[PDB]
Amino acid sequence: GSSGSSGSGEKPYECNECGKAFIWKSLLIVHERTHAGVSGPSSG
Ligand SMILES: [Zn+2]
Repeated sequence: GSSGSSGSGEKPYECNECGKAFIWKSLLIVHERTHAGVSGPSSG
């Protein structure tokens, strides 16, 4: 059972890459980009 009862998600927009949230569309656009080869292979 998940007795959490918490977690935001009342935004009309929500990134698809990560799943972030933004009350405005633009905010989501200028964000989605962040998922464009911003960093290299930080694992292995
Ligand atoms: Zn994102």
